[PDB]
Parts: sequence; structure tokens; C-alpha cells
Amino acid sequence: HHHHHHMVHITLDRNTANSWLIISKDRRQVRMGDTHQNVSDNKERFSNYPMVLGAQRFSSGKMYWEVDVTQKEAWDLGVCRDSVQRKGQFSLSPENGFWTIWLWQDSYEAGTSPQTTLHIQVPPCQIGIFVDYEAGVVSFYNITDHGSLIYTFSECVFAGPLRPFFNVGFNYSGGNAAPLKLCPL
Ligand SMILES: CC(=O)N1CCCC2(CCCCCC2)C1
Repeated sequence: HHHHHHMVHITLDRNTANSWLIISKDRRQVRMGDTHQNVSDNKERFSNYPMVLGAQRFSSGKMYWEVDVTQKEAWDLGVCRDSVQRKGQFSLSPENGFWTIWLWQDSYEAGTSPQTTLHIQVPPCQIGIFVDYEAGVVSFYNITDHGSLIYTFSECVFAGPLRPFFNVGFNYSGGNAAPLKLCPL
């Protein structure tokens, strides 16, 4: 792909983070802490899952960013509506305002309802995310495999401002402690 020129500088929004997340000083890395991280509750925080939003809101244009997923067993990545549900249980689906892919139990899947199997020959260490607001497109690229396409959501009905979306995943296994990192431009 040739989307690199729409690169945007994404930072994480502390106030939206699940209370067990640790966001780095530069707001470019997030990982799941071994306990509650000593913050007050608020109506923005994701309660049930180790999720956080980017600070940036997008309502027009073309945007591209890259995330490092090295040595993680589980994670979700993509975009979501600014008004997505924060509290309780929910599915990652376009009907609920999410355009996402994930890794879970050695398989990659797109967050359609029901979910779609992805065909990845080279497990990615870095994922590229491309949003075209006007076209209604969210695409995912395998940076480890020379930028090969992973998945395109088309005919997206965003129905609001979009925010970058992250889930570091659970660490029940002790093998998923590694952070998500926003990669340099
Ligand atoms: C180890 C692990 O991953 N756990 C156990 C502790 C609670 C959970 C943390 C993630 C935030 C939401 C609540 C679930 C899951």
C-alpha cells in the first residue's frame, strides 16, 4: 500500500483506560498492570475489558497509524465511535460502533457479526490501520509481511466521530504481559 503519507501521531487517553492499564509518560505505550492502578472511576473508563481509546477524534479525511503487537497472545485493534458503550459486557461489531481485528487462541479474526476468519501466513509484529472517513473504509495491513492486506471493512456507517481503539487483552496465561506500542512515523 501507499497510505504511509496519511500518517497521524496517535496518543492514548488515560481517562478512557480500564483502571488496571498503565500508560507510558509519552502516552504511546499501554500494558495491563498486575493490580488496580490507583485512579478514580469515571463514566469514560472501559469496566469489563483492558481497553483504552486514542485522544484523537476523526470526522473527515484519511488517517494511518501503526501498532507494535510483538510477543502478545491476545489483543484487539481498530477504530470505534466516540459514543461506544463503556460499562458491562458487549461484542466488538459494527452494529455496536467498532471496526476491529483481533488475535485470540492462535487465530486472527475480523470483528464482524459473526466474526470472520483472517488468513495470515506471517504472524504480524506490527499492524497498520488505515481509515478513509468519506469512503467508509477501515483497512488493516501486515507491516511484518511488506504491508500485505489483512482485512478491509467497506460500506462502513461510522455515524459519529471515530477514535483509535485498543485492547491489550487479559493475562490469565502469564504470556500476554507485553505492551501495545504506537510505532514512530
Ligand atoms: C489477569 C487478567 O487478565 N484478568 C484478571 C483480573 C481481571 C481482568 C483484568 C482486565 C480488565 C478487566 C477485568 C478483568 C482479567
